[PDB]
Amino acid sequence: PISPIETVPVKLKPGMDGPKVKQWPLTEEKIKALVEICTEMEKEGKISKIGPENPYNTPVFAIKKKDSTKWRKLVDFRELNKRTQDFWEVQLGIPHPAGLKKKKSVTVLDVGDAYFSVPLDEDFRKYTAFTIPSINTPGIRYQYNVLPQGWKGSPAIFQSSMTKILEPFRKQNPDIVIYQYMDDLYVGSDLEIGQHRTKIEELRQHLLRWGLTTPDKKHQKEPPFLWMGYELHPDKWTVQPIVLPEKDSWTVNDICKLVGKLNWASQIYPGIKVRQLSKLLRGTKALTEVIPLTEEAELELAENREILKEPVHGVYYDPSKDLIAEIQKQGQGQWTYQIYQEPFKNLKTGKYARMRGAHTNDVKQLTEAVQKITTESIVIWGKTPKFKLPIQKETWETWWTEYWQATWIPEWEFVNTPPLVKLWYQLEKEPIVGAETFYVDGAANRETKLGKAGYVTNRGRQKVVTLTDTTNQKTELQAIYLALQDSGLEVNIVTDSQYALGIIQAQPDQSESELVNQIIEQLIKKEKVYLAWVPAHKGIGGNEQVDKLVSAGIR
Amino acid sequence: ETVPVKLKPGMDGPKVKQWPLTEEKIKALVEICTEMEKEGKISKIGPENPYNTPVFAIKKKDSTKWRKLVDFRELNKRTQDHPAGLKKKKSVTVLDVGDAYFSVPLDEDFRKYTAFTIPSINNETPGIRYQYNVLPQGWKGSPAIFQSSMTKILEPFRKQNPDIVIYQYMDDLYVGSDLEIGQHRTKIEELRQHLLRELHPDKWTVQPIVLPEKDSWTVNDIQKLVGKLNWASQIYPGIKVRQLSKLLRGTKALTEVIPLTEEAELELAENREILKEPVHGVYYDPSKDLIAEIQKQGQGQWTYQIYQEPFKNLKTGKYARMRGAHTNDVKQLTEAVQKITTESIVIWGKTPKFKLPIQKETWETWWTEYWQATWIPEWEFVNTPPLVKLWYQL
DNA sequence: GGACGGCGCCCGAACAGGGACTG
DNA sequence: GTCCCTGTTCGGGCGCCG
Ligand SMILES: Cc1cn([C@H]2C=C[C@@H](COP(=O)(O)OP(=O)(O)OP(=O)(O)O)O2)c(=O)[nH]c1=O
Ligand SMILES: *P(=O)(O)OC[C@@H]1C=C[C@H](n2cc(C)c(=O)[nH]c2=O)O1
Ligand SMILES: [Mg+2]
Ligand SMILES: [Mg+2]
Ligand SMILES: [Mg+2]
Repeated sequence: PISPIETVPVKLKPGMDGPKVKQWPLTEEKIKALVEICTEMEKEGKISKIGPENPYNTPVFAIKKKDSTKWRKLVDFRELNKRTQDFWEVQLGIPHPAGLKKKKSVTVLDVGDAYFSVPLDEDFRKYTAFTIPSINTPGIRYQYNVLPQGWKGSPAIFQSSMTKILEPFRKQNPDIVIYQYMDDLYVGSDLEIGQHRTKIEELRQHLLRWGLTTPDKKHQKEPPFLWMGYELHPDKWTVQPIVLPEKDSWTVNDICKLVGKLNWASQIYPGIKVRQLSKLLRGTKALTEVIPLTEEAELELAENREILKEPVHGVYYDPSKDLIAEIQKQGQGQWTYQIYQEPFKNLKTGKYARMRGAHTNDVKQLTEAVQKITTESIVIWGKTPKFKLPIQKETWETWWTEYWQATWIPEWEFVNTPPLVKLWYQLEKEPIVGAETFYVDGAANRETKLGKAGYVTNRGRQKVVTLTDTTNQKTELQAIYLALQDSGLEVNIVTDSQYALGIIQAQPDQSESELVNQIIEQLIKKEKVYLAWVPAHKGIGGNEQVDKLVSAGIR
Repeated sequence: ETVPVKLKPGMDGPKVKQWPLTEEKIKALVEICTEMEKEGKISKIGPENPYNTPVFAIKKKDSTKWRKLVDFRELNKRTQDHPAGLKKKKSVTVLDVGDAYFSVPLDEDFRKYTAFTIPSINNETPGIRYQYNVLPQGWKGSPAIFQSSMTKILEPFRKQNPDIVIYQYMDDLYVGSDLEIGQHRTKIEELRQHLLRELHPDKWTVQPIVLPEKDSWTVNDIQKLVGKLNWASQIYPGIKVRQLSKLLRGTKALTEVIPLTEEAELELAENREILKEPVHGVYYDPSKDLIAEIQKQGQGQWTYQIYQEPFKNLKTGKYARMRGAHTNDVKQLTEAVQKITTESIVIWGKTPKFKLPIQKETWETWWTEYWQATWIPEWEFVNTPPLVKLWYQL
């Protein structure tokens, strides 16, 4: 039937009108499906026959449902959706099984023809006009009186209406938990099974009073419950399996599918990696372009396939116990983690592999993985976990002392599982006695892009390298790189580039620049580097000489 | 009867998404909003209202009470459009008079822009949405629309205490006086009773630029000094590095010891003098934004500058926590932001826009865990150059 | 086949700032 | 100013849910 809830008022955007779009040819199977659906909806007042006063139309079709025995009527409301007012969506996220607590009794039930039970604003109804074509016999015209499928207002208006409808029941029953995901209700309680079932009947009669049927066909009463794509057993949850494509030629679309499925799997499978497969999509043309799997992507995909051949499950949240998050490092800026309470019983798992910034190191990436996990934990469990990290306390101490930014990690304990996260070199705080002093500089001509990089040294050595198709910033980095190549294990370098100083000072070990990577390799080789700054073009000695040298061809 | 209010011309309302809340904060918000709804102060709304403004809660120190806080920064930006003695009083107390605002209705057409959404743990339910019916705490329009009632309430207390300085900034009264702290608190309780109807600003000091003292100077020491003085000359044109720089001719080792000439010594002593004088020609502009920059000096030390034009600092200071056996950079930065904002409010009546030296994500993950004010300043995230940290270091 | 809303991931386009440079 | 380099947001594919 139709809910007697008040309708949600909706308008079009200012100065716009309803859709006028011709119905396209449907196949006869879908014409019969739609005809049967529509004669029944019309008998029920969910749709109304319209006449010629209704100038509007928008195309209709139908598809199979999850239950392949049933059809679903859909409308291509893209034009009306364009012309409809904005909404604030109320679905803020996706509930996750690792956030469920142990309940004595559990029921999962579904609303029958949920949208078609919620009334639509009368003033808006005329814009929902559609046409059923005949197997010629004339074709019938209709409009909606309930929420249509394909309209952009329907999901939020339904989620809000469901919430209003559940409010009196939730108030009368504060201690029955109802996870409400669009129209699917997970219901848990600390009652014995008989009293739980009685409460479920009260909930069903409450919904029926408000127009929502709960067909027994979708009333799950026994574990494992099918919920949100998972199987909920009494003490563990599993994910319904992930079939990766097993193709030989791979298109961009094939790789998007693979990466999406791996990401989905990483919530419970430890160690999933998508770095190579994802970078394999850089600068692609279109979904149909054929990418060749690089050998790195080959290996990564193989590791993931082996990972996915394994049996795995989650457990439920016990709020009387701490949440523990343990992070592990793999290369190329990739991390995995497990969140658990008891030692070998994951609540869930995850991966973090986002590349932030042209240049970075492993301590930064660990800090941002910790941040990602913290906010995910707050969403799922409403509290922050205690961390177990592969980084020595002294490494972190050194970094937080040296690093000029505010940075912090919550309560954490060191975990001795390699690869340990470390800083790979450390700049000196003071100039080095006995180490040669290089004054470096670079100039570049903005018109010709020709440049020079070089050094003079206090021990009388000078070198200038010419560069093509370069920039001032690149010549400053090149001068530093050159001083590094031509110096001993200990070296003082004076630059005038606060660009280069700002990069090297933050101690990167990864970069997207080949030149900065070469510099990092040199820095790791050295025993001691001291890198000072002076202001350019102020005549400070040493700097003056090298500036004169590298300016010759360029300025 | 309400006061019709409008957005600035050509501006739509706020559409800011709600960020994740801890269980504690959600439970406190749900209780507070239940009571507010049952008193008519707010109403449940639906998704057909396209507006949203984030909401959280803060539990004040040693207090069992939570306080709801709406982040009205966006809506305050879009909403249509000072006692010099306050910064001088011996002591200043800050009273939270925001509750008063719930006595005044809000213009019906404006209510839709005050929409906010309570989340749920693990997305058990869709968000639950409300709008205001009364003057909201945290909204620019509340102290404005209420100012006449506030002045009528305060008139007699002010007449009976002409030496007291009372200042309103949106949810707070700042009450300043020159009393022994016991008599001061007695008068503050007189006011808190009257309203049934601790700072010490004269101790805030300025943190000057300072130059090293040495009996031996290397090429490195002098290079560092010359760069710092070159930077400082943009604030003080009197600074000169001619002779100090003269000592650096040639291509020398960084650790070579350079003896300071007479000329260079006099240049250094003169620069030490010039860094004492106040920055000339710096006049507060009410129509402009206050910019606050913060630098982490390390070891619990933080420096800051408040300006409106580059190098025209209105104030420079430091916030210096202690040793830090278990130190929290984000906590200390949040505390520094609140202290600096408090000073700005007292001195100029504005809050500053903060250039925060932190990664956006670190800050947004943790700052509400250390917040204690009823206002929130605007801010932005910067990757500071370590050079300016060295320039202001003490 | 194909319509909708949510969240996630990844990437590139279109911005926004700030530092160095030219004669 | 221009050029360069870096960061952020947002839209478009795909994954998952209903
Ligand atoms: C799966 C799905 C769903 N929906 C909308 C419509 C109804 C609600 C609930 O989905 P549903 O339970 O499968 O369909 P429903 O109309 O309730 O009919 P039943 O088969 O459950 O009786 O979400 C949609 O618009 N597109 C979709 O693909
Ligand atoms: P919506 O009503 O689409 O929710 C999905 C619904 C709940 C369970 C049910 N279901 C049944 C079966 C037999 C299955 O294999 N998967 C599945 O999701 O569909
Ligand atoms: Mg259903
Ligand atoms: Mg359903
Ligand atoms: Mg240079």
